[PDB]
Amino acid sequence: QSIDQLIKARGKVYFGVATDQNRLTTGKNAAIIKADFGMVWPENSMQWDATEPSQGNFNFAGADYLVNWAQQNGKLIGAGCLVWHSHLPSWVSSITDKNTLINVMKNHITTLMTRYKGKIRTWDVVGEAFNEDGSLRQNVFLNVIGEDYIPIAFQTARAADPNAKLYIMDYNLDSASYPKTQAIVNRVKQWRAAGVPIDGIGSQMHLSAGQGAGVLQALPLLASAGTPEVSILMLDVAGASPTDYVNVVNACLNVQSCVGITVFGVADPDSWRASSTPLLFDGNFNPKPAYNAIVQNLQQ
Amino acid sequence: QSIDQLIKARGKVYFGVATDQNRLTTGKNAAIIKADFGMVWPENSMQWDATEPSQGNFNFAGADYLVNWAQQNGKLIGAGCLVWHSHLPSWVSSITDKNTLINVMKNHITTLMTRYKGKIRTWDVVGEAFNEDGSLRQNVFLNVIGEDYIPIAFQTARAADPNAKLYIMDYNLDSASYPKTQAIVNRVKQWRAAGVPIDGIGSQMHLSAGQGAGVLQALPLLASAGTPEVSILMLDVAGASPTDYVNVVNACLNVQSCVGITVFGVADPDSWRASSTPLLFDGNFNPKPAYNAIVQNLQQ
Repeated sequence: QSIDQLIKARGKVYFGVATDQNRLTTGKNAAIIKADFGMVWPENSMQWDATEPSQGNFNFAGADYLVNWAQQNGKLIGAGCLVWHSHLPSWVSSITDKNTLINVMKNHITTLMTRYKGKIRTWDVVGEAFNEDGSLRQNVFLNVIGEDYIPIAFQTARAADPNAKLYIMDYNLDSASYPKTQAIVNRVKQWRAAGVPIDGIGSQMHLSAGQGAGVLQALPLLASAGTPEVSILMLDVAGASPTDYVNVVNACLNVQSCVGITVFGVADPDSWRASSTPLLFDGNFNPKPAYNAIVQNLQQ
Repeated sequence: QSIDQLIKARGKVYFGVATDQNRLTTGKNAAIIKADFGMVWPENSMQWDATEPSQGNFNFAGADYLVNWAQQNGKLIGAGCLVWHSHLPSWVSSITDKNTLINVMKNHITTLMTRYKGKIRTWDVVGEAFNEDGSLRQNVFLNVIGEDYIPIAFQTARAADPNAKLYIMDYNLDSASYPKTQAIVNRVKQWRAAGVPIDGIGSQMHLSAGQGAGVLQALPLLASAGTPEVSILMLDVAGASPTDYVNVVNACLNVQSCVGITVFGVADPDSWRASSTPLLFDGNFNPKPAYNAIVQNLQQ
C-alpha cells in the first residue's frame, strides 16, 4: 500500500520524500515515488550554493528538472531553503554592507520564488536560525542586518508568491524539554503577533534510535506557536525501528495542524548516513519492516 | 585491494568511475572512490542540458564541485560529452541557420574547456554520432551543418585546451562483426588522415550477460583505426558475472593503446538498470565476486 494514500485518508496532506534528477533516472526511485509518495522536495538543487554560486549567476537546470517531473506526475512540490547559513556560498558571507546584504537576500528569494510562482506548495524561507540554547544564531544575516532579517525574508517571500506556505525550519526540535524547542515557539508567536507571515514551522528530524517517542510531546509544543501548519522535514531514524517510525507518524496524526511528513530519501544506500540504515526501503528497494508498520498503523 | 593501483602496475593509466556531488555526499561512494579508483567522470554535471540550459548562459556549480573534489583527492578527471544529441536542450535543436549553429557549438565547447583548462585528462567531444547501420546519425548538427560538424568540433576543442586528449564515443561497438564497429573505424581513419585531432575512441560499453567474450575481438578492431588511445567507458554488465568482467579487463590489457576502464557507478542501487545488478559493489557497498575476480586477474 501507498503510505501517501493512507495518510491522506486520515486527513493529512502528504507523505513526501526528498529527491533530485539523478535519483529519478537511477534505481527504482521514480517507480516508488509515483506509487507511494505524494510530494517531492529537492535534496540539494534549490540550496543557495547550488542555485546562485556566484552573484547573479543562477543555476536552475536541476531544480527545473524536478519541478517538471513533479508536475507531469501529479505530485506536490516543497522547496528550500532560501536563507540557511550551511549552504551559503562564500561570496555572500563576505558581504559586510547592510543595504547590500538585504538586497542580495531579497534578490535571491524573489528570483527563485518568481521562477516557480504558483507551482510550489511549501517554501522553507529561513533555516537553522537558532542556537541550541535558544538564542539567535550569529550567521552573516544576523551579524550584518540584525534580527529584522527574519521579518524581511518572510515579507519578501510573501510578496513574491502569495500562494506558497512560508515556513521557518530548524533541527533538534525533537524534545519538549530542550531550550531550542521552547525558544522557537516563543519567537514565532511574537513574530506572528507583529504581522510577520510565518505559515509554518518545519522540524528537520534526524533521529537516533529510541527518539521517536519524544516527538509525541515535542510536536504539540511546536504547534502551540499558533502557525497554521507544522510539518516534519527530511526525517530519518538510525536503525529504522518500526517503533520509532510509528511514533513519529502518530505524533503527526495527533497534531491537527501537522500537514504531513517528508522522509530524507527512498533507499538506505542513498542516505547521507547509509551505515545507520535509516530509511524505509533497503538496498534492494524492498520495503523494510518500518514501512509495513506505518501502513498497518494508518489502516487502523 | 585497489583495482586502480593494480591496473597501473600492469602499465595502464586508470580504473575510473562516474560520480557527481550528491553521490560523494551519500552512501560510501567517496570512501570507495578514494581507496579504489584513479579517475572520476561527471555522471551528468557536464552534459549540455546541465551546463548551458539557455544560450550563452552557463551552469557550473555541479561540475566545479566534482573538479575540486578530484583535485583535492589526487584523482584524474575525464569529462563529457560536449556534442551529443541525447542531452541537448530544446533551444539548440530549433536552430536552423548553419553559421549560427556552428557559433553556438564552438562557444559551448570553448567555454567549458577553457574553464577547466589543464585540469581534465580526457574530453569526450562528440558522442553517439553513428546509426546502427554505420551511417551518420541525423541529429541537428548533421542536418544543419553537415558532416563537417565533427571536424569543426575537434579542431575547436584542440585549440581550447591542447593538453586534453580528445575522444569520440559510441555504444554497441562490442562485436567485431557488427556494422557500427567497422564504420567508426573507417570514418576515424579518414578523419585522422585529414588532420582532425581525434586522440581516442571511447567504447560506451553496456553489456548483456555473456557479451564480455566478444570484446576481446572488438577492442583490437577499434584500435586498428590508429588513434593514440582507446578506452572502455561507462561500463556495466547485466548480472555482473566474473567471467564477463574479467574478459573486458583482459581485452584492455591485450590492446596496447587502451589506457583504462571507467565503470558506470559504484553500487548496484545507483545504476540506471539496478534490477540487472550490473556493477562491482552491492547495495550494502560490499565488493561483489566480479570485483575480487578482477583483483586476482590483475595480480596473475
